[PDB]
Amino acid sequence: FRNNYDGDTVTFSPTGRLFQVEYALEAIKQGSVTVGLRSNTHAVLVALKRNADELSSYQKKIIKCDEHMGLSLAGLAPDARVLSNYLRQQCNYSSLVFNRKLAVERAGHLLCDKAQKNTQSYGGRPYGVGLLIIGYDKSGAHLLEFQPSGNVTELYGTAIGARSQGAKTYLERTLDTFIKIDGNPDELIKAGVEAISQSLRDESLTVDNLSIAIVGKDTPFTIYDGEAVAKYI
Amino acid sequence: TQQPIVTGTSVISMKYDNGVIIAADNLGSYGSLLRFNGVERLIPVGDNTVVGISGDISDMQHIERLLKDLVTENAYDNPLADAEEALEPSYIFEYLATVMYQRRSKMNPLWNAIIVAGVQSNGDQFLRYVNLLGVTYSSPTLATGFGAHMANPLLRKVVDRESDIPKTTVQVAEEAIVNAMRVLYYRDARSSRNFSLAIIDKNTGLTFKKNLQVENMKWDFAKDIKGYGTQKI
Repeated sequence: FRNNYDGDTVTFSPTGRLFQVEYALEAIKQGSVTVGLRSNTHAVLVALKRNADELSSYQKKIIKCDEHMGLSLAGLAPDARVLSNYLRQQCNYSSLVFNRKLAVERAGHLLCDKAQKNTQSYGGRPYGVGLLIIGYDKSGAHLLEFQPSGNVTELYGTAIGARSQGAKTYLERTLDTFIKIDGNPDELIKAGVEAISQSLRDESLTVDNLSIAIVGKDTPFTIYDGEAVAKYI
Repeated sequence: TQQPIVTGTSVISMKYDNGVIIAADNLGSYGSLLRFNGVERLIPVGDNTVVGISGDISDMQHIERLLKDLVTENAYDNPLADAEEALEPSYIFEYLATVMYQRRSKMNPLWNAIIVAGVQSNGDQFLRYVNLLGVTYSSPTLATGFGAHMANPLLRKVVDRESDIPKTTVQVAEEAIVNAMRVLYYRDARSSRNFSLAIIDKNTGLTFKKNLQVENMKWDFAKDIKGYGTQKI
């Protein structure tokens, strides 16, 4: 059965599944949790960072791609570096060549296409990392969810990682609320923090644990780590 | 490493309180033979930009194709192609200026001088020049080739500095442009009497006037000129 149809991404199973891609989707499911949510003026990313021992640092989950775009990762970090680096480049090309800020919708389309190429050719391997992209462009605030299968979706809020389903329900409920926190950054963040705190279990979110990112109207993508997230626990 | 064959002369333009105006005659010369009389050298891009081109016509025709492609490609997976994410004059300009400089750096220039006139989405007038060497500049008035010598001095008497823009109306601006075009028919041996003029206004949008003719010319005094010094009859 399996070891027959799961050795290469180039192999379709008898039911039309791509196992390597599905196995890629799994590495995301064991990564730490991160939340994304947006109002009509700001988009925030909240991510629970995970350590290896109590003597190590908490691996970063958020990466700035331009002054108006960034993302949080879950899964294989190196892959996130590869993809966020591509995003950085594409963003840069738009500014240099057209003096235009890259649209999040466009960024999403590009990420999909890059991931797809790795799912139709032999020898390669799908990317094993998920990303939540937030950005503020000409059409307002945005949140996008990228999956290694190549499926990119634009959302109001969401979450990925282990126990993601927890925060995914809080947001699914709190929608009518947060989608209206306009002109109030700290609130949106708080909403995000509340959302992320619904997928916890092990410990409580601490100053070494939390990572938040916010972008919006008059706010360039800025990352708040440790020291400056104290006011949100 | 090339030499221009069929060429277009001046492209003149100036910015006024609510927009910009640009004009260029309809000739395509082959050396001193005024070969083609129905050449349009003003290229509208969407409803907020007009690119005026002088220089080699085969190269202008290439730049035309490129502009039509930019429009096709920007509509792709762009739900906001006829709105928030439509091509801005600044995008079209930067793109062209990029191409021009790259082509000069490969020692195979597009033998042209181009003026991109337009109005940005927030109302700002846009007027910027780029030529075969990748050189770019902006000014309240811009003219290429011969027009830089004779039209600018005239248009500048109307708008000598930035503060003069808000004091200039479309009526005044169009009058000056039309007069410059007459002076150029008088003194430029490569001009045509037939021209095109385009106005890009933040309220009335794009008005494109085709088949204009220089009128109200003074030639009567020629009757009294005889000989070149002493001849009396």
